[PDB]
Amino acid sequence: IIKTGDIMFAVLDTSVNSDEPGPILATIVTGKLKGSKLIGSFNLPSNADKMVITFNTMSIPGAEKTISISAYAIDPNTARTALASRTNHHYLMRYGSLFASSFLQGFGNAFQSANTTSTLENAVIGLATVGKAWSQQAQQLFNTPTTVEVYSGTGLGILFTQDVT
Amino acid sequence: IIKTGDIMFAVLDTSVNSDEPGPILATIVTGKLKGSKLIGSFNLPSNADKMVITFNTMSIPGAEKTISISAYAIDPNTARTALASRTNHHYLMRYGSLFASSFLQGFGNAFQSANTTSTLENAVIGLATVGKAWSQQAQQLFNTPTTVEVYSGTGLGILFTQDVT
Amino acid sequence: IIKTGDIMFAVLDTSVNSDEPGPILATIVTGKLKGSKLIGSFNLPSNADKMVITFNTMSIPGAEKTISISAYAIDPNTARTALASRTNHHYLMRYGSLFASSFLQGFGNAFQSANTTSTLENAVIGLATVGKAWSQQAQQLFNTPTTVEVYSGTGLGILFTQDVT
Amino acid sequence: VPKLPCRVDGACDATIIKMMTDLNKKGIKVASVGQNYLISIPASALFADQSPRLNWASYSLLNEIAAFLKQFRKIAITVTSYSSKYVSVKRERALTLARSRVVSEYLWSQGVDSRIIFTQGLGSDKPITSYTLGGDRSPNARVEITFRRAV
Amino acid sequence: DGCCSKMGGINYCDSSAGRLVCNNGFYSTCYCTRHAVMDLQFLMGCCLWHGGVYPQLNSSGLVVCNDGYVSEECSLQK
Amino acid sequence: KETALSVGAQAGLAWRAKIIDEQLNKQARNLDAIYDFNSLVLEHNILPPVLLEGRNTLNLADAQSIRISDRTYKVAKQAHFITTPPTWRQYLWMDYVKPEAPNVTLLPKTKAEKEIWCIYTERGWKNGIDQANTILEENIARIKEDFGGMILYRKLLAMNMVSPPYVSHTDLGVTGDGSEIHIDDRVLRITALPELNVNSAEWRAAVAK
Amino acid sequence: GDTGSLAGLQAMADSKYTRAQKKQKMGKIREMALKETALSVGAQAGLAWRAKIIDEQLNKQARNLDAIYDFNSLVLEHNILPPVLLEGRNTLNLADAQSIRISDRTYKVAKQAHFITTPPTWRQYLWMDYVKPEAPNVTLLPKTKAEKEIWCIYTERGWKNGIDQANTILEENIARIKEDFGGMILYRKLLAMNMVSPPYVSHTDLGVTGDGSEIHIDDRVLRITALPELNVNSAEWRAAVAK
Repeated sequence: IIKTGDIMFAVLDTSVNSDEPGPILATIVTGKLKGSKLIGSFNLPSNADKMVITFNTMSIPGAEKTISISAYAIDPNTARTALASRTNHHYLMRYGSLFASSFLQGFGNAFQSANTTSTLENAVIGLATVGKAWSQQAQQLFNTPTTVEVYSGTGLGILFTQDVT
Repeated sequence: IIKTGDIMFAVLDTSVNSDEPGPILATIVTGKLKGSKLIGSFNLPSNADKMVITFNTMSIPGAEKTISISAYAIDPNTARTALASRTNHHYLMRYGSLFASSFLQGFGNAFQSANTTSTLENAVIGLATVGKAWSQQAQQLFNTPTTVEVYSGTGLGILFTQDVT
Repeated sequence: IIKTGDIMFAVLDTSVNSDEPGPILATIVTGKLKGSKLIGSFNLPSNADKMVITFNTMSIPGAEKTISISAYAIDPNTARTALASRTNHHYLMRYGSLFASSFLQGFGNAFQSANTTSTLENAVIGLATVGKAWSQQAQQLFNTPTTVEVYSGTGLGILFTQDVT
Repeated sequence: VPKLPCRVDGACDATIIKMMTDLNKKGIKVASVGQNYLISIPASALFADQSPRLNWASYSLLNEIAAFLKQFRKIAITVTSYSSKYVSVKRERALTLARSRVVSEYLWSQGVDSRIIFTQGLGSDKPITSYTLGGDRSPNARVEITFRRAV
Repeated sequence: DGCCSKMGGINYCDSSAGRLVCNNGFYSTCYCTRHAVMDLQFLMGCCLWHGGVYPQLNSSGLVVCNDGYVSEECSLQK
Repeated sequence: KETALSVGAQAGLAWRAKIIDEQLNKQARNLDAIYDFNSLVLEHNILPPVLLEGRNTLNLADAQSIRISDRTYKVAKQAHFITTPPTWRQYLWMDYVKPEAPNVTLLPKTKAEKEIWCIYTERGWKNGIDQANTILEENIARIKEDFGGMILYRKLLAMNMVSPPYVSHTDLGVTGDGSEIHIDDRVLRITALPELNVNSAEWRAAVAK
Repeated sequence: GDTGSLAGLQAMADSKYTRAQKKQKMGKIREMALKETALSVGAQAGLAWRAKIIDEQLNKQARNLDAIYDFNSLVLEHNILPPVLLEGRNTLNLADAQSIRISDRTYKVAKQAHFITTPPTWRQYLWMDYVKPEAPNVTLLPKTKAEKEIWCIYTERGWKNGIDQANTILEENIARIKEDFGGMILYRKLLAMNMVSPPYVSHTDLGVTGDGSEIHIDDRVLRITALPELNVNSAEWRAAVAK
């Protein structure tokens, strides 16, 4: 019997990027459960200010049993559900791509326009023409989110949801 | 037996941003119930002037029972329903992005137009052509709410709603 | 047994904003009921000229029951149904936002137009291009009314509606 | 602390030793061993000559000795009166008895705290000094108060 | 506030006497243990000198003692 | 408006009660001296009963119905055993718990409000004082009742109007099992509860000088 | 104020109390959480520390205690702990009204005697346990000087209370061992007085025994039958005197 929503401690070993869900295993190291482990998955939030881990398939040694307590994880010494990872992955790449494409468009077209008032014309050529398709593709790819990736050597605490027996 | 709507005091340990719903537990430190804990969740208001927490799943030691008294929180020492955090998280970034994109648009177009009466042309180029995509993306992202986050070391008071047995 | 619609006094200790309806409790201090408590919620009026509170969940000490007498409140020493708080929260903020955005639009466009009949051009640039987006956003946000918020240390008078046993 | 008395009311060992020193320098004998206190007072400084009467000025000394006694908890207090051989034995015994009764009465009247007050006088039945020249002036003409402070 | 004022100072606390002992050979006029002899003849307490305060709770102010007698002083008025 | 009256009455009751109780305690020894229970205890540690006396009574029921008597006596409380005499305290002492929480909700704001609040508190405190005094009166009446009843029992017994109580003691030697033993067991049991005797033929009168 | 009724009312007549009441209520809502934890931790620390110190002091002077509590000298002939007796004098009981029951002396058997193997040591009655605690679970903390000071003083009070509790437990154990020893010595005294039958034991013997695989030399069986008890014929009691 495990009290509804008590605290357990485990260590996470298998790291994975927040791109493809997969069975992630944690190892209970102390407390009543010794040598036990727990497989689960994650979710993806709309805003990447945090990252939570879903744990459902609990295995205990000793006997041939497979309980299914579903529980989440909390970061120790932060007392928050966020994950130790990075969130500035792909801001600058797309910002620079879009800005450069637009700048090329403008350079070609404006220097062509201001001809009234040869290598300069060739620069006009390159900028004005290659800007547009690059800019539209950059707008197409601009919506890709900045990912996060969990780490393979971070411990964790797990708050329970239901009881077991 | 608990009277309908009295006051109890507890401590909140696990903090969370007002971004992703998830289980949050508190521990009753006073009153008749001792060692008792409480799981619940939160909601999101239309305006960030306040924040409240939903608490429903009360776990009491002694017997393998799971009562479901639903209750909310009232801030001790303030007696107000708001949550102690920061609420000006995401005003300046969006304001600056919008204003800079607009300024670029205007500078490019007007200083190109005013040629009637090379580096100046290049500045016009950059401003005029990179203002537009940036401005439309800023209008796209401008409606991002400014978030709040509870604290991991703040106590709280709980007012009751119904009775128990 | 309480006469239909008689008068009682009570004290409000928990403050709340008129933004998220929720449980708010008060305590009867005089009359036949001593230490009795009262849970209820508020309503949002059509205009910010007043604010009233619904009181329905009455709990009498001693006995293990929760009657459902519904009643409202009046302002002590004023004999009014309004609320004692501030109501001028968000007039000038939206007025100034809208007026500044309009002034920017006008300055840019008109001072660009008046050229026929560099820093001046740049000011025209900024005004003409940052006025419009700010103006449409201000028109979007101008619908937010001025809210009221009760205090945590105000007493009250309560008129009854129906009888009890 | 405000509920349970931290110390016995109106007591101060510094005051106790101060008044003991003042009595000793005044010359009235004060002594104690273990938890038993004995105080001796010459008869001349208290009574008039060969009479069971109290000198008027002696009331201040009696007042302050009662004040000192008020700084103790006791049950039984014994007072004895000894004098010099003057005319007979019976007369001297009567004089000592009357003196003891008077002083005991005044002490009881004052705010002393006791359950038993014993008083007796003997006269010149047992001296405490071989020198026996003077009469009322002799130091053996004395009044003695004895008791035990318990707990 | 020195119990052994103008004396050697506190030595220890004799529990059988419930009293402090000064460094010089005397018992201080202060207590240390609650199991001593303190001469108090005045105190407080509702439902006093009866079965004590009955543990019941009443919607009104009516209060009773375990002997069954009531106390207006302990109760309120109306 | 009325919290003034309530708190005034409470404070007045508490203050008057504490003052009267401490004054009573200060004037101690004479009280126990006059209310000396033990010397009135009978031989067998039996609390004597209490007698109620009345003189020249008359009751009218209705027309042509009036019943008149000269004297009457009644047994209030039957005699019974006791292990220690009661004292003045169980009749005269009254409890005191000081209130300290005037609920600060209705507070003085304007001058006339302050004045009416002050005067209402004053009158309420006077009410509390007099109510405490009345309670003291009732206590005094009750204790006087009991003492007078005991005295009247003594006097009727002297006048040979009430049979004295009667008791029997039965003694047994060694008693118990191999595990529990008692040296001498004494069982005291009373039989004759004191009561009035209607036979006037044995009544005795006395005359002083 | 409340005690000096009129003075306190005229003091409340000013609005300074009417504004201080809110600023003190806002503190009175919350402060108890810190103080309860302070009392709990103070009690824990005081109990543990006082227990450890008293255990060390106890172990300091074991030898005299061992000498005084010689159960071995009290052991009977056949390695049997003597029984335990309790005696009360001047017993009185008011069962109800109209009837009372008294007696001079009464005697009760606490623990029936039985076989023993080792003389029980005082440690089984006196040795305090001791587990050092190393879990200060401090969740909430004071914020300003006032709450810090009240926290400190409440921890001190908790330490005091823990010391008191430990001392009381030690005293209770002392009382228990005292009454056990008193019961044994009382049994010895009464057996000298010739008022209690001595325990009676029989013994049986067999020589060699067993099968061809298991054998024993001398199977001796000792069985105690007549348990000690109080007699009822007081006439046989032999009196005692002194000089």
